[PDB]
Amino acid sequence: NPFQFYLTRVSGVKPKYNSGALHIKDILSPLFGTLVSSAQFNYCFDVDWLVKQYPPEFRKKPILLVHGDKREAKAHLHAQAKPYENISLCQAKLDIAFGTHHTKMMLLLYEEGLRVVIHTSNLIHADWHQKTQGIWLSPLYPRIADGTHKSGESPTHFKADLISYLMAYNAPSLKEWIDVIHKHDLSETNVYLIGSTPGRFQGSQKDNWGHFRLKKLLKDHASSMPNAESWPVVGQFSSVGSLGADESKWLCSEFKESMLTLGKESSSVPLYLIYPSVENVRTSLEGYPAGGSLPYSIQTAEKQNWLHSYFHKWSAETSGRSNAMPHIKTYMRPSPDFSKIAWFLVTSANLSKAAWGALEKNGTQLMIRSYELGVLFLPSAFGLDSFKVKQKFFAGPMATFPVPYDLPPELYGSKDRPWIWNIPYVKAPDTHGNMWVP
Ligand SMILES: O=C(O)c1cnc2c(S(=O)(=O)O)cccc2c1O
Repeated sequence: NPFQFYLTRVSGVKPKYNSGALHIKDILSPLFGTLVSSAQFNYCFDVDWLVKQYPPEFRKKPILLVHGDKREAKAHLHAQAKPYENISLCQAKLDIAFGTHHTKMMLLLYEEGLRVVIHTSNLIHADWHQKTQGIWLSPLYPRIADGTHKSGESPTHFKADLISYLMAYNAPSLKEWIDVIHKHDLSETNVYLIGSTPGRFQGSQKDNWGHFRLKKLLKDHASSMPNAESWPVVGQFSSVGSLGADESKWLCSEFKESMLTLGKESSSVPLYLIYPSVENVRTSLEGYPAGGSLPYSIQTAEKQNWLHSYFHKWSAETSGRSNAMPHIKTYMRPSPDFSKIAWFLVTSANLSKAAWGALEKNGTQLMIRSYELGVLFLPSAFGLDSFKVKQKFFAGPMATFPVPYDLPPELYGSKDRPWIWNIPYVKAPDTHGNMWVP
């Protein structure tokens, strides 16, 4: 494979379904590089657990934790990290209300070079235990020789785009990492960076972030095909924000319109949304506690029942993960028979205006509340017109993309309901014999 897209290891599936998978100990292993220093961007941290995932010989190397916690949450994180003298913290500024820092990324500085990891898991045991999570592993980026003047840029502009993403924090600890990235050659990168940073973007900055960034990339670097209107859009996520009183308010107006974009020319395109049903959660490896990480509240859900008619069950026979609840988020553009895809995105961004941006000020301003990060796989970046969909995720031309769940997605049945995490489920017990009583 040239794609370097991986799933996390799942405890309890047969070895065939973990052979190509990565645990965090694998990512941090000396086999990937001799660690000098690392930055861990995330949302939730268990610092004691996290340090144990580094190899013992690397556990005292400097670690920067990049988080968005404030007030007592911030105090708790500092208290977690105080026992470890090698850990520094960077509080990402969140100057827009209800914003959060969801970006999940490792910067791994080695003796031998630099690696970037963009993924979907929190740095806590349960996010790596029995969930479906996604990982993109960059190549080993070599250092540019001192005195040599080259860009180290890729055809996808990844180096400049990653620096741009880090510059938005205005953070001194991240300027140090910007200087590290400047000194490395990222030219082999074949993915496009799609980030969200908090702010209100107009004019020349509108296209930098969120769903407008996606739109711009798809306009510039994808081709429209005949009967493009028949190629569905698939969104797959683990949380849902408040999208409005009907589909025209945001989902099908600006969000779907960005995702439909192909090529530079000026809708009945089917939209499949994949989100675990109650039954998916009940019968999962974790049982009802998997719903602890699917934080769709009844208060939000009751305001937008129109949305649930778009919902499809989680199903992942292709990767043996139908019972490993998703915390990965993915978006893609399959062909009408789901045999090909025009692009694939793995990201931290859930289906929310906070994550993707919402137009304001008469359509002239894109307001984003949160930090998010993902990578976009475009066929043009691999010298292809489309990706073939890999039939078995862990099977054996290497130019077929490993989609981690089943296509076509399966609509909710009439008795199915979306997992809603703050109501009780006491009709049927889960795989551990328990009910769900919040
Ligand atoms: O991956 C993330 O960044 C993320 C963020 N938030 C979560 C919440 S909640 O803080 O929104 O209540 C509840 C359960 C899981 C969450 C999660 O996985």
